[PDB]
Amino acid sequence: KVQVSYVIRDEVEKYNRNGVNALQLDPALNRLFTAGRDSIIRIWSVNQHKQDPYIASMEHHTDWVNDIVLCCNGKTLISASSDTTVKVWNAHKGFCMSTLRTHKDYVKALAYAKDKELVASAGLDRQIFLWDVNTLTALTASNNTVTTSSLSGNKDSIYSLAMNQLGTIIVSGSTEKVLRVWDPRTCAKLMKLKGHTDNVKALLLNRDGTQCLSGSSDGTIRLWSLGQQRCIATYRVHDEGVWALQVNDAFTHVYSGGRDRKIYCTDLRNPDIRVLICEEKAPVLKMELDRSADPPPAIWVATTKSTVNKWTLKGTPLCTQPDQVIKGGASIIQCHILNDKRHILTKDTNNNVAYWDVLKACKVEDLGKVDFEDEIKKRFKMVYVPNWFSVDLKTGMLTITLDESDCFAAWVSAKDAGFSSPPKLNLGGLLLQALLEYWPRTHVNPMVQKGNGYFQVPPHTPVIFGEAGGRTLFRLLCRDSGGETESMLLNETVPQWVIDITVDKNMPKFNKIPFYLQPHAKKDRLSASDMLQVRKVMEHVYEKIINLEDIAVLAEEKIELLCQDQVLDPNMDLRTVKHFIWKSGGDLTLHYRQK
Amino acid sequence: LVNFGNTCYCNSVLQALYFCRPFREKVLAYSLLTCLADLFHSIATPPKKFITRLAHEFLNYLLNTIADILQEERKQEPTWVHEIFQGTLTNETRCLTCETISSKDEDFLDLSVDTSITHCLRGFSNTETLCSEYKYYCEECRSKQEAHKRMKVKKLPMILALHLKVFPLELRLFDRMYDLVAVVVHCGSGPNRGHYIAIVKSHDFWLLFDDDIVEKIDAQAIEEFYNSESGYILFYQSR
Ligand SMILES: [Zn+2]
Repeated sequence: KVQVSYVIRDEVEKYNRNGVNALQLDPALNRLFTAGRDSIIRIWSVNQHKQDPYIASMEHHTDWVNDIVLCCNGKTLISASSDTTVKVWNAHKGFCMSTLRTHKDYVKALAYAKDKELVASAGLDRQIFLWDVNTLTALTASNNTVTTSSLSGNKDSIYSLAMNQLGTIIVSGSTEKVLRVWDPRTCAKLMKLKGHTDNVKALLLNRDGTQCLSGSSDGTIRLWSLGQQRCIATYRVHDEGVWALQVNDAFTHVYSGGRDRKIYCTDLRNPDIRVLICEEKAPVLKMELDRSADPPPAIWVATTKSTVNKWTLKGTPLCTQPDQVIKGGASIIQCHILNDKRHILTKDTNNNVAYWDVLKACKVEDLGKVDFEDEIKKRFKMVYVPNWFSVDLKTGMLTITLDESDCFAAWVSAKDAGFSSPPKLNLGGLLLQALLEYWPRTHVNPMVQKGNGYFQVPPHTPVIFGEAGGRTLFRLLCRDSGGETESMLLNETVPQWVIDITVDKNMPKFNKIPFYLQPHAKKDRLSASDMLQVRKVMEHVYEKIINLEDIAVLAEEKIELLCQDQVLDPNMDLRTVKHFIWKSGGDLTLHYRQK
Repeated sequence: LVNFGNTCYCNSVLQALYFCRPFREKVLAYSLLTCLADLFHSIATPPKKFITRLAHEFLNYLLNTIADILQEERKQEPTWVHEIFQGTLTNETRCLTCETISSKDEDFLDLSVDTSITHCLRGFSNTETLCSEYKYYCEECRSKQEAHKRMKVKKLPMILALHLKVFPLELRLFDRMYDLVAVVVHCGSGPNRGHYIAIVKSHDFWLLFDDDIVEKIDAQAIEEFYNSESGYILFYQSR
């Protein structure tokens, strides 16, 4: 079942708008890749030279980017996302080449065997796929054939995954707590390493796949001998879960980080000698060693914050301030939909408050650090408009989702919607038309209209067609629909319930409210538009019941309307009356009175 | 036309409840409640016809209806149903992404669990993984994530009405000892197989209600001879 969504944002989001899940460092180009919870992958220059380390954004994913792996000497990036896909990128030019769709839930982890250019992917669906990288990059629009290889045995959701450099061993970590080991060449099961009492989010193998390091939410790091199939050491240097591991080339020192924010370098042969490298400002999600020199000179660190810190390594914390800092942006952490179902108030991590227009897909004004709830109450308007969208803050930006069940639920008058009133508009229907305004197939004359005639969304707006619960089907920017590739993919992906409105120019159904009308202090059965104003009922009564210049005026002068014993405002619509005043059950009941 | 459920089940619940002395005393000293009152008066002044004097699971329906009755005629004027049966449980939910634990307390008149009875109630129970199409919305992650849900009892009731959907005569919750006083069970075999039965504590021996006949049975004929529609019910009174 297909939903339409779109993201309200600027054309360029230079900075991460949420935390960072994974990191990759290209030593030949001095480039750092960050995989964002904001769904964007970004390339940075790590020269302490440049004042602006930003290089490019890599934009295709629909949800958290959980993992990335640089392959083929920095030529190729492979990404894993909560949108259930694995994507193949040209890492030099920064564009998406292929999308693998074999996963059925969040893809959580990637693994890489450099000597075979072999990668593997794993996620919450308990599947592990193995991919030859040169086979994936060779994919074209004609050579469209792909074949798979997978591992079985995982009884639970996979959170981590590692291969050795030789591609002879692969291990997964999961909420099953057990580590599962296979031969990636044959997919044969090798062993089960038992010992952890919680999830395992961090795994490393030495180069010839004879030892393994696991970091676990039980707070321990464990060293494993694969020849003995057992744990040969347990290190307890953290207070909470270990989420991230790095190791030196000699597989003799382990760098660890996790929820307690502390980062340690521990000697594996002699645990008691360990060094507190730093305490980060937020739980550590991933770390990437600078490997310019043996004793690595620095470590890059990803946290739940949008900023990314490089910490220097020259040996009570070793470091107190990061050595380099890649700046991040604010996340939208709180959201309020106003009663007009048209505007939104936000608060972000900097405690800045903004006011937005969902319909025009844009910001209206920045309000700075005013009180958020006092600001809500200040903009309160007594009006009811049926719910017609949903908002989510998972990327740290505003993402709006439309569903067939209620997308067309909200008819409002053009005047109350703030448009020229020289006339009833359906909000969801106007938006769909703005989102698909550049799609030529929508350029239709109902006996030529392009767009909806009241507003546009910004041309750079991402428009997403996905399945409820997970799978993105197709994503483009609003302005790109006229493309030949885009029009083809739209025809294949746009559900008939959107076509109905955007192509056929068909009106959605109206909504009516049944109500009773009876004297205050003879019960009639009526029905009217949910947007009908109280005045019209007053006129009704004046004309056809208590009926002993303008009629609206005389009606207003003679007839008083009540609901739940409150005198009603002639400008209020039935919808609003029922929502704010009708406090009873069964049909709305209005009482009429001679003034 | 409304269905209260299986006849024998409902009768067995009613019988078990009569041998919850504090519930018995307070109804005797007292709708659905007035009928329950008259029925218990009769018994104190035929078992198969108990429910007739009066399908959602009957016990929970019954206690809550009395709770609502007593809460309402309290409003016009700690209802006694609450002081006898009300306990408090806590539902822990742990996001597996941020590993933050959030807690929510809930009142209960009866308690369902899906290890041992003693190990359950003393530790955690009803462990459940939220995943796939039913992930947890985490307020820390602001998105759907996998979660581990589990239940711990916060406040033990005077009488613990336990739904199991191997039972000990005494329960040690150390700080509180509980004695088994009633059982509602659907026997697989034994001379009472076929339908729901009530087994109750009376003074210092055990009675068994089967259809219309009350019969004494020896202690530990109980766990020597006792597959179900609504599981089985254990009533524990604290000492
Ligand atoms: Zn969370």
